[PDB]
Amino acid sequence: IAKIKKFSKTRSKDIFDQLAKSLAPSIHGHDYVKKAILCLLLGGVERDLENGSHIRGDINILLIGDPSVAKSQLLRYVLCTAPRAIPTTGRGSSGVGLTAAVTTDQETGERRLEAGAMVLADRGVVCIDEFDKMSDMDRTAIHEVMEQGRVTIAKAGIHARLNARCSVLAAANPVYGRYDQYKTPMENIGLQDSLLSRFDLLFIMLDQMDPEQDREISDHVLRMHRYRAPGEQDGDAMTQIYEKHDNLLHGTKKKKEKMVSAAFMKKYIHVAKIIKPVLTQESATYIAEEYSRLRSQDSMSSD
Amino acid sequence: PQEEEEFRRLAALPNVYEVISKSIAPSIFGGTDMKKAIACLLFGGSRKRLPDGLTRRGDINLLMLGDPGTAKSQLLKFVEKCSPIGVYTSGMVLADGGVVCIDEFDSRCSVLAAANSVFGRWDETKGEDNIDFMPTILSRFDMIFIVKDEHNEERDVMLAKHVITLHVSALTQTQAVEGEIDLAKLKKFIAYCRVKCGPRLSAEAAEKLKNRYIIMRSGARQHERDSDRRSSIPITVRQLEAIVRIAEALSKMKLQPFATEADVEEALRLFQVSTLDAA
Repeated sequence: IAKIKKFSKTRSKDIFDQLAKSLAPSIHGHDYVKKAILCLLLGGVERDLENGSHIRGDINILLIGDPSVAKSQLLRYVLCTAPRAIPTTGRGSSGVGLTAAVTTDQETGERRLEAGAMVLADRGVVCIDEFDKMSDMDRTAIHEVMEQGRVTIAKAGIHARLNARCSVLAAANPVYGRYDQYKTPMENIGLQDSLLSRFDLLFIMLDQMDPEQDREISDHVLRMHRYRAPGEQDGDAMTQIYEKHDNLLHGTKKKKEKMVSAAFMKKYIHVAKIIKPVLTQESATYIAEEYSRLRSQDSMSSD
Repeated sequence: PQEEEEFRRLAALPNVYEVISKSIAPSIFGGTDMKKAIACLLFGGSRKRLPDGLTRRGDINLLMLGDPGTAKSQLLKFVEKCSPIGVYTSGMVLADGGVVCIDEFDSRCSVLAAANSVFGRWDETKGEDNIDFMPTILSRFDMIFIVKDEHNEERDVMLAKHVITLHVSALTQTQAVEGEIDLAKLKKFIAYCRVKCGPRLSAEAAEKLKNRYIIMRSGARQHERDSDRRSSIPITVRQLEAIVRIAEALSKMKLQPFATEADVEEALRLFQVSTLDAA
């Protein structure tokens, strides 16, 4: 607790900068994706009204790009880090798997409810790789959860409503296999307007083979590959806030900065998720003006 | 127990590679590189596990494209006959560690696939767009070979003479040409080599292969950038894994515990001749 308070007081504005930076050392680049993942880990605020209407407090992010841009690696890392993380592939689970079902018990003759994949992952993370291969109908089934976070079931003799307040990560490939620079993003994504609108953030990743970028990626991959865990004999078959510096994981140049340890990061994330912020009036007008500018940008979109 | 000494003697020779290559379909004229690729596919690489639970493929994947009449189905039949476990389909669970041949391409299994041109016959001038498969499925294949009907007046005469001699002399005698190994003996030798041991690379070979991979990636870059067109056969880390597997298979063929630089050089030459010519 004292260490957390000291880190918060010393690093006032750098926290959101550092946590995104130290999110995944094994993955190079994609600062915006790391920031979005950090925001998902932090989460929003759920607000309940006097009338009882529910406003969603979850964020949905869809990543689309070329193969081998370390998207499945990010999904696996989120699965490992998140407390309640469930991976559900495209054709691995159907609507019956994702949505709770009704089974008639032969022993007593009554009908019981069996929870689906999303029902169990309450206030958690659901990761969906190969989201393009998923049928439209499972998308319609997931639409209710993405909109209001609830599932209504009604089969003769029984009816119920289950909570499905959850966040979703989705990874999909373009229709042509590789993203087309000339063609518009609408053709490349190949998805309906409602599904995209229900998603909160869209990220497009391009495998730009720049000289310096290729050299840096190769150097990072080679450094990670050549790394071996300490305390172990070579050739064998097989908490401080800042992580100990390593010549291979970090490098000589990166000696000026240090990465946050996983356990301390998890504790700080939990404490931050406990915190309940309050919106101010000064930011409200600025946000409204920027939203109006965004809506009027249709005449200023240029090319 | 006696056959162990025979296999050890056979594998201890300095010319095991040439004998094995000659033993792969001696009836078929030409295709020495294809025979060597088939042999190293039959020997195959070695699978390695990781404590994180991840597994890496220890099997090689080959693809063949060419005009009809290039003796592609015969090679598939010979591979199926020679392999201890072999499946032949017209286009997986029952095969475990064996070889699956797939004709008309348009679970630990090695895959050997044959396919035909989109227009029926290869067009050299058009270059790309002659392969209908997407790059996503093309990247899985470790090597890709292209065969064209090289029309030579003397080569047709030689091919006809070879075919007629094979037709005539076959009832007369069935004997090895020059020290060729029998089908049963080769089958048992391959099984013994696969069961016994699997080799690993070395540091110097690793550095050489890393440098060659960087150079080849830069070259594929520059070709794509100058051509102003996307190559249907990309080069990724999977190609490096395939080259590592081929080098490991070459070292396994000699039963040596550690791979040498010669195996890496041969693997690089074969990978060049296949992919770079194909790409």
